[PDB]
Amino acid sequence: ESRATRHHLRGPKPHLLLGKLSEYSTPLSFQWLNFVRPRDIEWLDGHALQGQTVFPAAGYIVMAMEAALMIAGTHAKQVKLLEILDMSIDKAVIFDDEDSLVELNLTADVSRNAGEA
Amino acid sequence: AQSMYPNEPIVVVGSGCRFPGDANTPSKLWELLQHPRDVQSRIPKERFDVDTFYHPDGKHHGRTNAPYAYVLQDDLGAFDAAFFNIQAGEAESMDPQHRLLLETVYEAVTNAGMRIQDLQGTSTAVYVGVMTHDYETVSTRDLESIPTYSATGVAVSVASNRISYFFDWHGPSMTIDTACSSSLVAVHLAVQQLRTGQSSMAIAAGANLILGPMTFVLESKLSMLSPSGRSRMWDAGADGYARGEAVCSVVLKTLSQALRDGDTIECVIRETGVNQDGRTTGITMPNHSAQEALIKATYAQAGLDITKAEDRCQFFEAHGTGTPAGDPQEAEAIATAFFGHERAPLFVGSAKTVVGHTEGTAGLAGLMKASFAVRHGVIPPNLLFDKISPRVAPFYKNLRIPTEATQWPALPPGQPRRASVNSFGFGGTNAHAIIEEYMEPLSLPLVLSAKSQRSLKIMMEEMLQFLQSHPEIHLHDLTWSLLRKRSVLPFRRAIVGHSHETIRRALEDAIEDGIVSSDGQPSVLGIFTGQGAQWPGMLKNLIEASPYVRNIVRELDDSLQSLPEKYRPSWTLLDQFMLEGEASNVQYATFSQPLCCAVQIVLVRLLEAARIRFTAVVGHSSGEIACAFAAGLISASLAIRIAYLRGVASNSPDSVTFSGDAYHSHHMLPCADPYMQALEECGSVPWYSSVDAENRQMAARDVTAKYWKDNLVSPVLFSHAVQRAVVTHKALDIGIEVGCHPALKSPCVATIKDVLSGVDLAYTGCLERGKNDLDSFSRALAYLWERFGASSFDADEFMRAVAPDRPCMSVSKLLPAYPWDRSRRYWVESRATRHHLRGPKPHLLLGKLSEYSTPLSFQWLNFVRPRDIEWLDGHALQGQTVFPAAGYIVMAMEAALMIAGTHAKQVKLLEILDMSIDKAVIFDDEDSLVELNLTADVSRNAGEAGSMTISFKIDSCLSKEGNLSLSAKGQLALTIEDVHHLPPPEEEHPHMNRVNINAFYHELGLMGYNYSKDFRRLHNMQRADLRASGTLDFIPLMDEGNGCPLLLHPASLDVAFQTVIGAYSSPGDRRLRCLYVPTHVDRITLVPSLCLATAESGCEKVAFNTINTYD
Amino acid sequence: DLQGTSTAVYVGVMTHDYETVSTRDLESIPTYSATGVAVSVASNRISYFFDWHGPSMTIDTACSSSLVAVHLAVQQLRTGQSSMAIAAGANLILGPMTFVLESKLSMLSPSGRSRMW
Repeated sequence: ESRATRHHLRGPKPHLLLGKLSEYSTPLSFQWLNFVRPRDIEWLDGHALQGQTVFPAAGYIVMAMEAALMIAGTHAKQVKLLEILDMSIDKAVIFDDEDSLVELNLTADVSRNAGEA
Repeated sequence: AQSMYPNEPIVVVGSGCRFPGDANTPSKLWELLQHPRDVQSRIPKERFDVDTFYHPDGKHHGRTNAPYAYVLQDDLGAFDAAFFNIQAGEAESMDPQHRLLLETVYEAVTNAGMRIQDLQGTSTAVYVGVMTHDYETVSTRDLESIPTYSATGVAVSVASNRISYFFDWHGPSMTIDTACSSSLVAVHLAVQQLRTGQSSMAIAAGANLILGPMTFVLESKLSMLSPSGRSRMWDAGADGYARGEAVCSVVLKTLSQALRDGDTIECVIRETGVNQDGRTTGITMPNHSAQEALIKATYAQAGLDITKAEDRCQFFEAHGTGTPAGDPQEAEAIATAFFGHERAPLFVGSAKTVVGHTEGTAGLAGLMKASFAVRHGVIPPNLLFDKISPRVAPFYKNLRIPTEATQWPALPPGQPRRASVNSFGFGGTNAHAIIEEYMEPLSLPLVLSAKSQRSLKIMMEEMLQFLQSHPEIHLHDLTWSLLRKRSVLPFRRAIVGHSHETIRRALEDAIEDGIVSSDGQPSVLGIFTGQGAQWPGMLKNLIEASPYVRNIVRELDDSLQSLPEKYRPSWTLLDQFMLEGEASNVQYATFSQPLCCAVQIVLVRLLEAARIRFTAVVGHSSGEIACAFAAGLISASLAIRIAYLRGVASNSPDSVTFSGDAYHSHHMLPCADPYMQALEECGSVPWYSSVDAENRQMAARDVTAKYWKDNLVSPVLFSHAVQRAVVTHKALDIGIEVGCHPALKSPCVATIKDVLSGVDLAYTGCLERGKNDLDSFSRALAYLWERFGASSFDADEFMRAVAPDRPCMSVSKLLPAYPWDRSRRYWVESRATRHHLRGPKPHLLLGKLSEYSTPLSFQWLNFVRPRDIEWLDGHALQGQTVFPAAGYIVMAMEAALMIAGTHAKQVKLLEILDMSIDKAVIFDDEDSLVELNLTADVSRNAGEAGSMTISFKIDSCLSKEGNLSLSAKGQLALTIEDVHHLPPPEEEHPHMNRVNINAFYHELGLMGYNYSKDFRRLHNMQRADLRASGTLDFIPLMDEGNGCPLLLHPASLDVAFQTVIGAYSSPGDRRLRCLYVPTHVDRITLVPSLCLATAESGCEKVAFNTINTYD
Repeated sequence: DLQGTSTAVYVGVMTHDYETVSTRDLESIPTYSATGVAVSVASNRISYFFDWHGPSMTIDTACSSSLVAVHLAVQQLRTGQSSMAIAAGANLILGPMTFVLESKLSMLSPSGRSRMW
């Protein structure tokens, strides 16, 4: 069992909006891998732009906040507050059809872990 | 005889091959084998970039030392899913092994001369040997993106089952896996399945494909593969086996079963034994004794004495994988089986030298080499054999590896050429097969069919090219093979032509037109043409081109001479008017009536020779007389005789053609009286009269002379007879205007449609107006075939009647293979999987970039062990080998380089800010793997501002038992461009006691810094005033897998760090009372251009200054 | 007694989670992974340990594999070439590969039990 393989067979639940944490993740660096298709996310059909189903920017924000929750849990921390700073939505995810799979990889790297602070 | 062997000799009747070197058919495979070429090539990036996995050391973690393989030159994703009734999603889900197995099995069935309909629903068995199922890993490495039909598409078993699923076979469908022997083992099982009699036919198939690095890495871990990339059988260069992509299918039958079915034979598998290696010196190690016992037992089962040369095999397709440990065992086994029990040698040659070691199908591959050879009497050579291996030399006394296409050794008369095939799978499952040569003790329409009209057009093009290439091939045999020995498919076309030129031009016309027909119906209605429709020179070509028609004409002449002397003979039109070149007009009753009668008699006899089941409706005048014969109650002789004697109508509800000032009128009424008076002394099929409206549609009432008189006297209700025939037999399928088309076409078809409301039953003419007789009849048969497949008529019986001499041969072997659509590439690749198979080189110190990386986020994954990094052994702390902090820094800088390259940026400057080494990577042993994952995320990409900020983290995991931890972290600030940057060094600090480098490193080791080799590269140093300077070797480091230098050899940077300690401590002072390791670097800053320039300059020795700022 | 005899082996294996779990991460793959996880070896190794020389097929006909092996073994026993024949079968749950693949076709029972008929 490569420790990546162990983290693959084992590991956290496939968190919604995030999928499974990458096998090569760390307490300091994480990469949740998912393949979102609208039919697998019942509510995602509601966000349509120009007819096409588009992953909401609020979706990216919720993904980031859930990643923050999972990171804090990894450090056994409870987040009293959760800011998202200088966030930018570069490319809207357009879903061709409700069964189309769009890969979302949320890579979150704790540049500062100052739980002492 | 060859069928008298103890166990019934199975027979290879056909084969389908997808072998490397463009060998997409057995003929091409044989040409390659007897004329080998350097087929092997670098693993195409279309399959997987092996350079992303290549490493000279085979045992290197996650690498393969064999970057070559005998790969197929075809797009394996290009598959005719529509042909096999497989949907796009399922076809993509399918293993390319399964798809190519389907294609090759269909090719083998075609070559054997079998229609899929004939085998459809039979008890045919399938035994597929597959070992290297890269699919079910490539398509499933990322569980996400796995298609719905992945389970069955990639399941190893389905490889066989799906075949039988498509062909509607009910025999056993094993998918065997005995490693390299798998396919051959399958043959054995197939052979057994054929010797039980439960399966009249058995596909023995094999499939090995190169779709992922899994197999390469696994085999190279054991050094099984050949780093040179070629399976040098029994050669001194033996260093493993080169993987090869091959999909083979072989149709096997019992010799008696094949002969009774009239299938052309490729070879005779006399016996196929399977044995296993005992507890050899290792699971992978083959056993010479086991293989010798296998050969001896197989020959004994075949009834062959191994000691006798007559019972011996002159050729031996050896396993011949090029393994230094396995090849000697095989040579010893061969020598001790065929010799060592006491003068041409016993030729030994492995196909894997030419097409590579194709693992699962390897056995079958060898079988093919043994098959074609034994069939062609040529011992194919071995491409890679330059010097006999010293280990194989002792057993090479009685053996000779052919380096040239050698003619078969002389044999005793009556003894078939005999070859042997050996395939040993790692684990030791050895399969041995004994093969032999089979001792072998007017034309039909050229029919083509495909599952798509595009495929049918490509078939027409390929057949035209084949005819141009092979004008020598008999047209009769070609058409008979295309009809009886080739599968019928939804989209159909038929080509009409008497000779090669005619058929080629008709094929050209069909190709230009593009008109084809789409989608047990031999029911035809015989509509018989009458006087007034006869064309000049009818049957002239048929009579002068078909001896069967000539014999029929002789019978007609005999009937003519049987007339009463008053009317004996009505001058023979068969030899006066049915003449080529003359084409004299025939309107005279004395000739026109018997001429049409003979035309229709000959045509109906030909149709019955094709076993066409008839319903009969009479026409007028001759159309009646001939129809009387078609009823199965009146002899043809009587019909033609009555027509000659007579020599001397309501066609449809909308058509009436009563004629006068002539027949059906008083003009011929008087002559009918004496004629009938002569007919009184002169003479099974549903048959309906029309001359007599209703009463004489019965068997017994149609023989009266008054009916033959009414033939010309009474009015003809042809429409009523057609109505009766088509309403009493609503199941009727087609109608044929026997004789002079198109006289009765329009009214007859209109009557059929009217009686059967809206039922536009097919209509066909067989002798057109002024057209070639052979072409006319062949076009009639072509229409019949295009309408009702092979069930329309039987070509075998037709050629049994027509041209009994030279029975048609199943030339399906030489016919072009089916032109698989290949338009759409059905493949599965998660973009992570694509980045895995593909992607950048495995950068040293970094490994492979993570599959889920981005231009903005990257994660290089590696498993560093000191022996795989030769220099890494030099950095030892407290004896343990420890990954240098300089190692982490160089990893970060190389990651910065790769990131800049990803953005097409050249780094003018590369700072590392606030770097921290959190956990030193301790290597327990030089072979211990420590996982290093460098995750670098460009928090700022301001190439517009010329900057790039990248937070980087080298996470480390010492052992797979533990979790992934942080080894180092920091930031990278890259000053970049779309393609003196640092302060000049201080003034070479003036006075510095010359630090004895040997003493310096001795003290460092005393304090736990056991630096060695590359990390003792500090050429000279001198320290004073809390400072040090000197010169350290800027030793270059380059990635052999990439062929380019790195920014820094971590040894040089670690020596630079040691300079800080030197400034802090002199040799022999012991100011370094504890082992300090770099924990937090405030700012490194490297000029990559200058570092690379120094590395490539060759000086590799650079000066340095250093301040021990805090001490 | 069986050591060195012509005993055959016919193993039915369909669900080789190993060769995927142990090879999902090509790094950390052990040296003997090739033969250790190769489907064929499943049979061969048996005969290798017991020093058997009979056929050592590793069959895969999906759920029928092992029974098919029996048939082959039966045939191998009716030829007289093997005084004995192991008919074996092996299905193990070591990775999610098989579960995900089968559930993609809904082959598996969500209730978790094969409710026959």
